[PDB]
Amino acid sequence: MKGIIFNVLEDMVVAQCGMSVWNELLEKHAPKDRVYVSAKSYAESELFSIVQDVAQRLNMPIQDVVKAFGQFLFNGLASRHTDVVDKFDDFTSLVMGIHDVIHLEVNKLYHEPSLPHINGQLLPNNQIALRYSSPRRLCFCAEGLLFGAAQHFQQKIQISHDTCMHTGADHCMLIIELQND
Ligand code: HEM
Repeated sequence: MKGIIFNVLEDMVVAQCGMSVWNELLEKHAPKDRVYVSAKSYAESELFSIVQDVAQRLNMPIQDVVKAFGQFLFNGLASRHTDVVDKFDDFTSLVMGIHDVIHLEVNKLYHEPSLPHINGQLLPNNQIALRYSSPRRLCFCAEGLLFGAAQHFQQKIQISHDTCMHTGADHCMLIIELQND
């Protein structure tokens, strides 16, 4: 009933340094309200400030922290939306269903028509072309999410990101190759 994203995160930090670290940097970087709502979208920037700081104390690079954060975010989320996710029965069905159902249901349940831009297209040889674009330029997170869902189903995959809005590009290009080993 309070910030779904922050809820799954609190579980991650608690596993790294404990709840004291989460409450410490949270109270320092928290606003006047001092509350994280999942239905709202305000004070959402605090997540970024928390990801870079938590990385400092945890002694980790922000690029790795944001990634790991995603992998786990998917795990916890699935447990809350197992109904929506389970509609894929397999990593292949989800990647292409991301924007589609997964982001269409959360919109009605929370937030409002303004979710990142994701276009999954199926290719041959068991490959999937996933396009990503959004000012948040938090693509680094999208990668982690893809790996989190893959592992959850003992499914190994590889992602090639040559196009990144972070490199002046207007969008991004993430190709997820599926292993048939
Ligand atoms: C691997 C699968 C997924 C991908 C690649 C994906 C990707 C993204 C990305 C990267 C964001 C973070 C904002 C940003 O783009 O910078 C986003 C936002 C969001 N996604 Fe997903 N998503 C996935 C699965 C899901 C699932 C399963 C749900 C439902 C539980 C979901 C719920 C959300 C929510 C709630 C937001 C909005 C965050 C906000 O604006 O406060 N997504 N998604």
